[PDB]
Amino acid sequence: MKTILSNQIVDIPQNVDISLKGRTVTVKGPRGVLRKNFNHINVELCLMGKKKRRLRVDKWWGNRKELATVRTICSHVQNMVKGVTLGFRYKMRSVYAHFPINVVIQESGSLVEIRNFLGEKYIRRVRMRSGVACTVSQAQKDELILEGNDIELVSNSAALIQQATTVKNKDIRKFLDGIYVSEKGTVQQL
Amino acid sequence: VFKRYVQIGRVAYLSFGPHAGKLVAIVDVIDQNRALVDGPCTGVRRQAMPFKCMQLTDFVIKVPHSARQKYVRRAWEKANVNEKWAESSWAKKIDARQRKAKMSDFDRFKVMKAKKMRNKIIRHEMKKLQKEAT
Amino acid sequence: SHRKFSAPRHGSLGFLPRKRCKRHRGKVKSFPKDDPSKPIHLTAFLGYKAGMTHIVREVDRPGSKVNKKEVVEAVTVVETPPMVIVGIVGYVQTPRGLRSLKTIFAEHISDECKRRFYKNWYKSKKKAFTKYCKKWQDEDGKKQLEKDFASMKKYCQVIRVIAHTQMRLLPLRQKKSHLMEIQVNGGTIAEKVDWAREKLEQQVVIGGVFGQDEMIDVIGVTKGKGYKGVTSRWHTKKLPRKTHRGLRKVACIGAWHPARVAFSVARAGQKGYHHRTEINKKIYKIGQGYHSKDGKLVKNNASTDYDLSDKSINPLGGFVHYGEVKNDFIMLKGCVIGTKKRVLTLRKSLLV
Amino acid sequence: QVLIIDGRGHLLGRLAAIVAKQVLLGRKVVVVRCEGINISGNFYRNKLKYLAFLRKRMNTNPSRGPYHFRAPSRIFWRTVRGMLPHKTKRGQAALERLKVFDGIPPPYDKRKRMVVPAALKIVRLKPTRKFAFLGRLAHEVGWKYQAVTATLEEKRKVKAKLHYNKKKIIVKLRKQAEKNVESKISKYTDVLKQYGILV
Amino acid sequence: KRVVFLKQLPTGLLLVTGPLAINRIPLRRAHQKFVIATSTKVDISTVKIPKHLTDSYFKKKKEKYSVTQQRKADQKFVDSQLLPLIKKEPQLRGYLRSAFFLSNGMYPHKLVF
Amino acid sequence: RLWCKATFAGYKRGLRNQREHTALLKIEGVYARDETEFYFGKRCAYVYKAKNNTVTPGGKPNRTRVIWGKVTRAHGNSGMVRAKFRSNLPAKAIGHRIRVMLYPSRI
RNA sequence: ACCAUCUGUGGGAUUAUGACUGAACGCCUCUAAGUCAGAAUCCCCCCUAAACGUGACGAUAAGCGCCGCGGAGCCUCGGUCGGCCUCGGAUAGCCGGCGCGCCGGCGGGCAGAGCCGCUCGCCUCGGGACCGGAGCGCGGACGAAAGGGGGCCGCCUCUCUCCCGGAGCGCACCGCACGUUCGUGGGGAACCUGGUGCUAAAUCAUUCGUAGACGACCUGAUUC
RNA sequence: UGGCGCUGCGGGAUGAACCGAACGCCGGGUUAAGGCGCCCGAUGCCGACGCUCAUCAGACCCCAGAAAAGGUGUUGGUUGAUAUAGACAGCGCCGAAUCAACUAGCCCUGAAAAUGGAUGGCGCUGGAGCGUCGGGCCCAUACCCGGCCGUCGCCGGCGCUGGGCUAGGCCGCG
RNA sequence: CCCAGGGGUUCAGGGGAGUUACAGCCCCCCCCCAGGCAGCAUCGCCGU
Ligand SMILES: [Mg+2]
Ligand SMILES: [Mg+2]
Ligand SMILES: [Mg+2]
Ligand SMILES: [Mg+2]
Ligand SMILES: [Mg+2]
Ligand SMILES: [Mg+2]
Ligand SMILES: [Mg+2]
Ligand SMILES: [Mg+2]
Ligand SMILES: [Mg+2]
Ligand SMILES: [Mg+2]
Ligand SMILES: [Mg+2]
Ligand SMILES: [Mg+2]
Ligand SMILES: [Mg+2]
Repeated sequence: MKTILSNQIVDIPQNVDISLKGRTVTVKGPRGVLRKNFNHINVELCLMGKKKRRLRVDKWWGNRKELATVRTICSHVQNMVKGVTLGFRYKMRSVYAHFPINVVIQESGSLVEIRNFLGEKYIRRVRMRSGVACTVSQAQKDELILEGNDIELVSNSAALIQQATTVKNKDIRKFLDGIYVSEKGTVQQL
Repeated sequence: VFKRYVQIGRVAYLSFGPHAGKLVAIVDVIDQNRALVDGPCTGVRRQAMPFKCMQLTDFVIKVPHSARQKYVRRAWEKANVNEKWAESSWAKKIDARQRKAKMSDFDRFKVMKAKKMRNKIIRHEMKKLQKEAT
Repeated sequence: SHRKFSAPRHGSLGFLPRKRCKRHRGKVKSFPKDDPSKPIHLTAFLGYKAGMTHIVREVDRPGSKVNKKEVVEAVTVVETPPMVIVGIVGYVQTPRGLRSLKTIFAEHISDECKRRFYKNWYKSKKKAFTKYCKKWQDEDGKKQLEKDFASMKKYCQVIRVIAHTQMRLLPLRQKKSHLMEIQVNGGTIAEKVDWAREKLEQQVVIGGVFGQDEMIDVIGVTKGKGYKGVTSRWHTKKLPRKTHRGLRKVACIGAWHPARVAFSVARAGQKGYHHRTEINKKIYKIGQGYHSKDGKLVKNNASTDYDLSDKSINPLGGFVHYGEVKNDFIMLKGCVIGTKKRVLTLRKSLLV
Repeated sequence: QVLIIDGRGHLLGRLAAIVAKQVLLGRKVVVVRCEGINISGNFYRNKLKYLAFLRKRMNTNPSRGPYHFRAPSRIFWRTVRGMLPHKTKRGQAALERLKVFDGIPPPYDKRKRMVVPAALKIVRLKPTRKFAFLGRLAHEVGWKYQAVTATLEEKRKVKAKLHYNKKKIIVKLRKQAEKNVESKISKYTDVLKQYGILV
Repeated sequence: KRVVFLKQLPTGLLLVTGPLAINRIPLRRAHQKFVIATSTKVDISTVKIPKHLTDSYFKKKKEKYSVTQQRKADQKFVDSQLLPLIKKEPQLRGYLRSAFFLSNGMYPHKLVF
Repeated sequence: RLWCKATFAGYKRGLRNQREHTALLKIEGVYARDETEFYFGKRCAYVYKAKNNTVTPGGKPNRTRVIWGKVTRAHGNSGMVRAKFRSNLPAKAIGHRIRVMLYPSRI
C-alpha cells in the first residue's frame, strides 16, 4: 500500500520570514536565524500565500515508513519557528543528598564546570553547543538555565550535563544525585 | 516543485512502445503503474498503458471522467493540441532529430561544407570582438 | 590439547624480523608534529655514545620515600660536537606520501662531509659537488638557485635541513662524517626556508637543539651479538639436562596443523645490531667542550655547584674503548642503545 | 583511446563489472576519484565487511596472506581484479589497461571524464536506501591520505572553476558573434536547420 | 571515391564513370557487390552511351599499360554530356571530387546513403 | 577508413568447451541484435605484422599479414556477431582489432 | 644476571549501553528520517621490516654526454587507422544571462542522442572575407598530486586560408585483398658528418672490529 | 525399478550414483537439463507485478547447519467489537473512525568452536534478493541435414565384354 | 452525423449550480437489425 498524497500544512506567524532553497528551510525571527536541511527526507516543500504564509509538506507515493517523515518535517520547522520567536529555556535542577553540586559557568555560558558531585575531586567540564548559553538561575538554589534558538542544540546540551553527573557502581535508585532537566519551556512566555 | 502531474486530460508523449512518438490523453488512472489513455486525433485508440512509457507534456484538455471518444476528441481539438505541439520546441527537436537521421552522404557533404564556413566566420567574429575590447 | 598452564610468549612480535639493521646510522622515522606557533628550531641532532658513569643528585619529588635524598643514578655520556648545515630539502605532501621536491646544498662542503659521498675516498679524485658549487657564483646558477628557494616557499610543506658531524673533533678512527636530514618545526614555510638559508655552512650546537631537563628519544642500532640460539635470542626455557640432541632449543616449533612453522614460533638466527628507538631519556647535563677562555684551556665540565673540583668528564684513563671527550656532550639518565663510539641520533619526544 | 571515468557517484560492483569488461576488449580505462565511489548498504555494514576482510590472513606467515590495501583506488582495483582471470596472461593484460587513482591527478585533471549511468547511485539505488562512501571506509581502515587528497581536490576544483568561468565567457562571446554575423551566415544556418543539424 | 552509374553490362558488371574531368575516374567496369549505392540520382536519360562499350572493350589486353586514343575519345564523348547536367545540381561537382571514409562515431548500420 | 572497428571478443564457446573454428566479434557501433543484420556477410580481416616479409597483392612485399573471414550470423542480444575465418584466429588476437569491410555490399 | 640498571606512548569511527529531537499512533516513544555521549574490542599513530614500488640530488672514465627532425642505411618489437584543451554537483529539481531578485531554457539543441576536424592534387573567376593565414622560425606570461602546450598574447620573415560559380593540365594502370594513420614510431651494433661540453667511480687485495659462521656491514689508506 | 561398477559427454563451482543425454571422424543448424552483472558463451529487454533492510541479510533438486517459541519490523488475510444519541488517544473539551483477537509472507530474535575463508569467486540492495510470469538469447559426443570411415543387413547387382570381373573381385542400397 | 424522430430511468471518481443545468456516465423501449466503413484491423486461433 502506497498513499497517493500525504500532506500537512504549517502555520507561520507574520514576524517570521521563511525562505525555501530546495529542502533547506531558513527561518528568521526576532531572536536570530535558523537553517536546517531536509535533503534526506525526500519530500516536497512549498510556501503558499504572500500574507499569512504556510508551509505545505507533500509526500507522493510513500509507504508507512515514508509517511512518518511528513509530520517530522512539520514538527521540526515549528520548533524552528518558536526558536526564533520565543526561544527555548531548558531548566536544570541539581539534586543532591549530602554533597552540594557546585556549578560555575565560564566562557560566557559556553562551559559548565561541575564540582563536588558525590564528593568527587574530579572536575566535570561540560562545553555547551554553539548558540547555547548556560546560566545559574536566580530565585532558585540549584537551578540552571539553558537558552538558545535550536531545540536540538539546547536539549542536547542538557543531556551532556545530565549524563555527566552519573553515579557508577552504586544503586541509582538510592543515589539520586545529579543535575536533571526539570522544565522545558521558552525564553518568552506568551 | 512539480509542475506536470498525471491527471484526467493530461496530454502525454509516448517515448517507447507500439505507439512511440504519438500523443495520448490520460482519460483515467487504472492503478499506480497503468493508465487509460486515448489519442483520437493521433491514432492511439483507448487502451491501458503504463506510466514508464509516458512523458507528461504541458497540455491538459478538459475531458469528463470515462467519457467516450467523441468527447475526448472535442477537447483535443478545442485546446488545439496538435497545433500547439507542432509549434513546441519538444516536437521541433524531434523533427530536427528525425531529419538528421535521414541525411544521405550528399546531405552530410552539404552540411560539412556549410558548417565549415559557418564556424570560420563566427570564429573570426569572436577574434574581432576580442581585439576590439582590448 | 590446550596447554594446561598458561604462559606468555617469549618475545614481542612487533620487532620482526630480527635481522641486521640495513643501515648503521639510526633513522628518525617520525619527527615531532610541526607547530607554526613556537619559534624556529631543529628537532634532531647526531651524537656519539662515549661511555657510562654514575652521578649523585638530590631527588625532589614530593610524596616519595626517596624525596630529599641522595641517589646514585647511572648516566651515559654522549659526545656531541656541533654539526655543520650543508643542505636544505623541501617536501611536498602527495597522496602517496611526502616527496623530496628540491635539494639546495651549501656552496662550500668540507672534505669530511664529502667522504660520505664515496666508498674509496683515498683513491678517488675529490670531484663531488665541484660542478654544483659553481652555481652559487655563476649568474645563471644564482638565478636557478633563487627559483629553487622560491619553489620551497611556494610548493613545499615540510622543510628539512641536511647536517653532518665533525669527526675531526672525535678520537675515532673514522673520518667519514654522518649526514642526516633534520626537520625544521618552527613556523611558516617562508620563515623555515629563510632560517635554513642563513644557517647554511654554519655550525649548530646541541645547546640550541635540546635543553636541560628534557625528555628526548635515542635512536640507533643495538650491539651486534651475531648468530644466537633461541635460548639467548628469545629467552626460552632450557630443556632438561638429559635431553638428547641438544637442550638449548625450543622443543615444539608448532603443532601438526597448520603443517607449517609459524612466524610467531621462536627460531634461531641473528641477535643484536637491530634498529631501536627508546623514548623518555632525560638530559641531566649539557657539558661544554674544552675552550680557551683567558689563555688557559678549561676542563671543568664535570664540576657541580657542590663539588667545585677542576675535573673533566673523562675519567682516569679516558672512557674505555672510546677516547677523550673534548667537545660538548649530553648526559642522559640510564643506558642507551649501541656499543661505544656508536653514532646516535637524538630526537625530541613526539609526546607532550 | 582511453576511457576516463569519474568514480564519484558510482557503485563499487556496478562499475567494476563494466570496467572489467572493457579492459578484456582491449580498451584502456582510467578510473579517477575512487574515494567518491559509493557502496550500497549502511556504512557499518561495509565497514564490517572490510574488517572481516582484514582478518583473512595466513596464520603461519601474514606477509604471504591476503594483502589488504587501504587506498580507495587499490580497493576498487582489487574489486575489478576479482572479476578478471588475473592468473592468466589474458587477465593480466587486462589489468595493465586499467589505472585507478585517488582523486584526479594532473595527468587527467585537464580532461573530460565519462559517467556510467548503469553504475550510478541515483539510477541503481532507491533514494531511501543507505549507502557508504569508499573515501570514509578507507579512512577508517588505514588510508592515511584522505586529508591531503581532500585539500588537493579542493584546489583542483578552484582552478577547474576559473577555467569554466572563462569557458562561459567564450560561450557568451560565441553566442554574441552569431547575432553580429547572422547576415553573413544566413545561407549556412539554413542548410543546418534544413538537415536537422540545428533547430 | 564516388562515381556515376551509367549502365549494366551483359556480364552483370556496371559501367561506371567518374567522370574523369572531376575525380580522375574514366569509364570502367565495377562490380555491384563492391559498390555502395547512394540515394542521389542525376537524370542521365538524355545521355547517349555508344554501343561498342561492351565487356570485351574493358577486358584487359594482357608490357606497360597505356590509355589508347579510343578510350580518350569515348571518355570525352560521355563527359561532354554529363558535365552540363551535373552543374544543374549545386555542390555536386565537389561531392564527386570528394572521397568517402568512416570517421569517429559514423556507423554504416545506421548511416543512410 | 573504409572498414568498421571490431574487437575479437573470443571464440564460440560454452563454459568448459571452446570451438576455435568460430569467432565472436564485437562491432563498435552495434549494441543490439536488430542492428547486426547489416553486417551479415561482410568481409572480416585480422591484419597484423610479422617478422618475415610476405607478398602483397597490388603492391610491394612487407611485414603485413591478414586472415580473412566473414560475419555469418548474430550472437546474443547485445550486437555480437559470429565470424568464420579461413584459419582460426590466434589466441593473441583476443581484444585486438578486426576490420569489418563494407563489401559484399547489399545497399 | 629483575642477581645490577634504564625506557615502554597518541588519536579516530564506533560496540554494549544511556540519551536528544521526533513521528509512525492528536498522547507516548533513543529510531522510523536525523543527532549525542560512548569502551581492556576494532582501525590508526608510535614502533620493526622495506616491494619486478619509488623521489630529490651528487659525480659521471683516446673514450663519452648534449645539440644540426643527426643526413643517409642495416637488423628487430608492438599496437593502431581523426580530435574533444577539463566546473562543481543537484536528482522531491537543474542550467544560462543580467544587478537577494528578475528574465530565459528544460524529455537536457548553450544538447557526449553532442561538439570540433574533415574537395584527389597543381594553376586560374573575384562572386562572397579584412578567415591574414602559415613557421624544422626568435622572445614573454601560465605548470610541483605523477610540474604545461598540437596551446597562448607578443615581435618576425613569405604570399597565405576558407565557401559558392567558370577555364586548364595529371599514367585513366583496363571490376578485385594487406589501402587510408599515429610514423621523421619504440628498441638493438655499427656508420660515416659539425657545433658544444668534461676527463670519473665501483670492486679486489689490504686495513679497522662499532661487524661476522662464510658473504655482508662499520672504518683508514701519500706530502697542508 | 533405474543407475554406478563397465561410461565418456552438457549442467549441479567441485564430486563413481543426482538432472539432461549415452559416444565412429567432421561441417551447418536446433535444443535438452541448466543458464544469461563480471570471471564465463548468453537479457547492453527503456521485461511485468509485488515482497524484503538484515550491527550474524538472502540467493533455488541430490547438497553439504537449523528447531520449539517470539517481534507495536513490514505487508496481506480472517473473525469480531465500539463510533456524528459523538467513540479511540490526550487534557467536559477534542471531531473521525477506531479497537481486539487470530492467521499468513519476508525480515529479525532464539543462533556458541577452535589455521584465515567461502551464494564457487568478485560483488550485488530502482536487484546480481525471494515469489509469480513474458519475450529474447547461450551450448552437449543428444536431435535434424550433409561429407568421410567401418560394421551389419539386403531371398542386393554383375560370368551379357572408354572402363570392367585380383568373382577371396567389383558395384548398389538402408 | 449525441443519426434523427417520441421519450423513460438511474446512480456517482457529483460536471454546472444535488441528478444535466454552462461536462458527462449507466440501464431500458418503439421507428428502414437509421444508414454509411471497416472485420481478430485494444484483445485470439488456423490454413489444400
Ligand atoms: Mg557495592
Ligand atoms: Mg676521528
Ligand atoms: Mg637419552
Ligand atoms: Mg542506539
Ligand atoms: Mg559520537
Ligand atoms: Mg570391480
Ligand atoms: Mg551396461
Ligand atoms: Mg553444489
Ligand atoms: Mg554441432
Ligand atoms: Mg553460470
Ligand atoms: Mg522470549
Ligand atoms: Mg536468520
Ligand atoms: Mg544423417
